[PDB]
Parts: sequence; C-alpha cells; structure tokens
Amino acid sequence: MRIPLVGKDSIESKDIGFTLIHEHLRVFSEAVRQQWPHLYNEDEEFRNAVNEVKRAMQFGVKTIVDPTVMGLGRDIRFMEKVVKATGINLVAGTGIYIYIDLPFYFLNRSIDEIADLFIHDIKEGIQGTLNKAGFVKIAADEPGITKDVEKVIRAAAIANKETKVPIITHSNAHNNTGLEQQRILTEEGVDPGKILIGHLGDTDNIDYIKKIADKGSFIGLDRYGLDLFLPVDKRNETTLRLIKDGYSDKIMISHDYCCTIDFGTAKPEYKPKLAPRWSITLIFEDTIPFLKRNGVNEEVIATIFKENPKKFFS
Amino acid sequence: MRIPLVGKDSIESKDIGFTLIHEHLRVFSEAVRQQWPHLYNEDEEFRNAVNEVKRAMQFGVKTIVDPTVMGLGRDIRFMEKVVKATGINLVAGTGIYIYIDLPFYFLNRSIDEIADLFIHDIKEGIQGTLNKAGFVKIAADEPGITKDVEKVIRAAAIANKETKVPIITHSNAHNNTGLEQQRILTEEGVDPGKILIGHLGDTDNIDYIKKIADKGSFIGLDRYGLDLFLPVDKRNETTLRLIKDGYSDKIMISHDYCCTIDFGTAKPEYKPKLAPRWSITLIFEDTIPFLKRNGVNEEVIATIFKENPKKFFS
Ligand SMILES: [Co+2]
Ligand SMILES: [Co+2]
Ligand SMILES: [Fe+2]
Ligand SMILES: [Fe+2]
Repeated sequence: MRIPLVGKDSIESKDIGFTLIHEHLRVFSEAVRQQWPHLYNEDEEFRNAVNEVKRAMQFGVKTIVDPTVMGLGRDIRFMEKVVKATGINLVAGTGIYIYIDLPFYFLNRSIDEIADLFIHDIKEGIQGTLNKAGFVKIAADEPGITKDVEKVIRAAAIANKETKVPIITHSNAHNNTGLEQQRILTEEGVDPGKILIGHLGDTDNIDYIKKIADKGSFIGLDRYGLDLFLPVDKRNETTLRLIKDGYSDKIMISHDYCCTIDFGTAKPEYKPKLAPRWSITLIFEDTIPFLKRNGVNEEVIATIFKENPKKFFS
Repeated sequence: MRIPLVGKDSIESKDIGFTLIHEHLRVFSEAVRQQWPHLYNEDEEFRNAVNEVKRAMQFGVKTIVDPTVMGLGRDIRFMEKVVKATGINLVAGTGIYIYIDLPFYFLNRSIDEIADLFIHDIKEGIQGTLNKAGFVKIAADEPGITKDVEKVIRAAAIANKETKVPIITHSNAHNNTGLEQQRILTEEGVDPGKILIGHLGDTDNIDYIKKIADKGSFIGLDRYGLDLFLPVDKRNETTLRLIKDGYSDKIMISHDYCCTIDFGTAKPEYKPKLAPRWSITLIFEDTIPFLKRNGVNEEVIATIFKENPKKFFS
C-alpha cells in the first residue's frame, strides 16, 4: 500500500527489493503504430519482453521501473500481459516525453491541464484501467529546455506536490539539461531527493555529475550497454570513481534497455557497432563483478540497487 | 475504377460530382488519445461528423476529400462508420502531417522508407483494411521547410510518381512554405497540376497566390469560416478578384472544417471570436451566394467544385 504495481496490489517501499530503475518493455511512436500497424509484430514484442524480464529475475531482480510514457508508446495492457507471464513487480509511470514541442492537443492549454493528466493516471488509473502511475517522467535533449519542455517540467512538479510520486528524467549529458531540470523542479518546490536526473552515465565528466548529486538528486548511470553514448569500460571507471568519492547515496544504475524499439537507429545491423552487449542483464555480467573486483562491497551494491530505489519511492 | 472511396467501390473521376476538397470528419493527436482516452467522446464525435456530412449532402455535396493523416488522427474505421451512416463519397489519403520533426521512429530511416508507407496505403490499403488512399497529404507551417518536413515532401513526390495519386498540402500563407512545397515537388518530377497548395486563402496577398497558380498548381481557398486566419468578407473579396482575373480553373474552395478537433484552440469558448460561422456548409450560406450576386455564373461555380476536383484526380 504505497507504490502501485501493474497487475498487482500496491506495495510498501520496503518490499521493492532489488530494482532496475530504468528499463523499457517496449518503445514505439504512437502515431506511427496507429497509422501503419503492418510495421509491428506484437507476438515478437511480447516474447522479447518476457524473455528479458525472466532473465533479469534469474539474477535476482524483483522490481523493474519502466518510464515508457506518452511519446514512447506506453501500453498498460501490454505491460499487464508481461507481468502475468513473469511475476515481475513492474512500476508504470505517467508524463510526457518530448524534445521540442507538445502535440497540437496542447495548443492553448495550461500547465495545470497538463498536470491534471498526470494526476489522473496517478489517482484514477492508466488508459482506462485501475493500474496507477507511480512516478512522472519528463525529458529534454539536444534542443534544450524549450518552452513546451519547460511546461511539462512544471506540470510534473505540480503532480509531485499533489501526489508525492517521484520524478524520473531523460536528459542529454552534454548540454546541461539535467541540471536545468533539477533547477526548475526544485524551484517549484519538489524535494530534490524525489528526482532522478537521467542519462548522466553518458558522460565521464565527474564534476558535472557530482554537481547534480550535490544538489540532492539521484544520478542516473542508467544506459549501460549503449556504447554509442559511452562505452561500458568508461562508464565503469566513472561509476567506480563516484563510489570511491562517497556518492553511492545518489547513484542509480540501469541499462535503459528496450526489449523492442522502433527507432530507425535500433535496426539490428547497427547493434554490433552501437550497442553490442546492450541487454537488461549486462550489469550482472560486467559492471557489478567489475566493482567487486575493485573493492566495492555488497553493502554498496545493496545501497544502489535496493536502498536508493526505496528512498526514491518513500 | 479511378478514385478509391472509403467503404465503397472506386469511382471514375468523371463521377465525383460536387466536391468539398478539404474537410475533416475528426482530428486528434494520436499520442494523446492513446495515453488519455478519457479526454475523448466517440459517440459525440460520430454524431457531429454524421450531422455535418448530412447537412452538406442536403446542399448537394456528393464527395468529401478528407486529408486527415498521420499527425491528425486518421482512423479509417471511424471513416467507414460515417460513410455507412450518410452514403457520402469519401476520399481518404495517406501522408504525414508535421511542422518540425518526424516521430522518433524515423530516426535513421530513408526518404524511400517514408514513401513506402504512403505507397502501402495507396496500393495495399489503410490500417489493415482494403480502403485505399486516393492522395498524399503533406504539411509545413510557421517553422518553415525543416529537414524532416522536406524529407516528407520528397517522399510524397516518390509516391505520386509511383502511383499517380495527387498531392494536397497544408501550408502557412505568410512565409512562402506553399511556394517552396511546389518548387521541391516539381523539381522532383511531380506534375504541378497534381498539387493543391493549401491554405492560400489565409492571405489577401493576391500576387503570392497568383504566382503559385501561374506555376501550374491548384490554390486552396480552403479555410472559409476560420476568421482567425482571415475573415469571411476578406476571403470572399480575394476569391472574387481571382475569378475576375481568370484563375477559376486553379481555384478550389473548402472550409477545412473539423467536425471534432482536440486542439486547445478549438475550445467552444473561443468559437465566437475565432470562427463564429465555421461549419461544413458555410460556403452554401455565404460564399456561393456572394459569388453569384457578383457576376460569377453557374459554369464558373461548376468549374471550381466539379471540374477542378475531377481534373485533380485525373
Ligand atoms: Co531516456
Ligand atoms: Co491544413
Ligand atoms: Fe528510457
Ligand atoms: Fe486540414
């Protein structure tokens, strides 16, 4: 009775256990799928998601937090099917994922109207179901904090203040967007500790990463396997350094793995080059063993994968 | 055997009869409706579309061309239901309606891949049905001809050359986007006579409008009732002037009426000042009577509403 789960009763934060804080069962462009369904194969998508989740659970993963929201093809019914097939604790969210402008629907609509949509999903349920959103997801990338991106950020603050659900962000590690997201949210009264600033693992700029952590938010070292952003070994060195410097209190680790994704970039021919080892279990195969080889004890691993997600949702 | 119709056998273009070349039974943002279905009322959308179409048919309209495509919430099954309830000849299209960037799906995808989507809808059918697209719709607006906007334009040209279907455009009457669309399309081998450059009625800049007609394309005096773009009176003066100057064989007239539309701008509160007399029959109430009482004979009216559409689809 605190964090809502897809297809299950809500749980107290103490029960979320070992968590992958940022993974995607399936990503797609809503308009493209609606207009050209011939491009997609739901049987295969389902098989891929179930296979990945099952493998994560074999390594001891108990909860997966999936920040697929509007703009990334959130489908609560698909998520339900995956839960039924696996027994995973799955946390779904609400929010809006844009880089530049909002859909035309939002022309001449207020920040409050936007926040009302998030609050609907949190208090009433997602897409006509009784599965409730447990967090709000927002984004900014290369384009920076555009007017509409800012509106969404402020709407998320409103939803958090009314419901107390935490906020997960997508940012671009190289252009200050994460720092700006944290600034706007905290200025609007969001507890910095209820924010995860995403994709900071995409850079080895430790000063930037620490600056965000020092302002009180979790830092998302959350794209392990996506070498095109930063290779696994560079990520490992950055993660280790932050741990040695005492930042385990703010570190969160994940893969941002998409079991299926429709971006032209994610075509299989590009995988060997851009993300050869990208999967939902890479951190068990490489990262965690690497950290242990370098003196990181199990208490720090537990802090990152258990205590931190617990605090985030408490 | 020439123009495909939703829910009917195809017709020869000679049988198209009195036509409204640009109207929308329903417009919505795919992503918003997918994520927040509570915002929408299907019963109300259906009743409104049926009511409008019936009233148009009472005024003698035989065929409505509906350029709702990806980005505007095209729904071929909704369209089928409206046809069943009214008996209207309805021409559905394919294409992509964007102002800035394409959906993330299109990252690292070619112009050919986009064209293939349009060719699919034209040759195979729309959204898993055998209802086929009879034209391609593209857009550009305030942001101008962005990189992605241009990709879509070039994809439409490929689709036209392969299938011979005409092209309808959305443009902004004040920033040369219409002229640019025409230029790129014609450079890529599209017959200027198979292009309708849209929303030119939004300006009283007669020289700009004529330039597009002179280069061989139909001109869309197609937003009658939308005073926020240009009041009915100013539209009528422009239309009349063009006819007197000998442009009736390039003129097409419509309302761009949306029987339902989800833009925040379309809230009923704004209707009195933004579009007080806007409907799918405004031209029968105001425009055609205005033209006829100003020296425009029955042959010219037939050219605009019967001959030009026939030629466009021939
Ligand atoms: Co992200
Ligand atoms: Co338009
Ligand atoms: Fe993600
Ligand atoms: Fe339109």
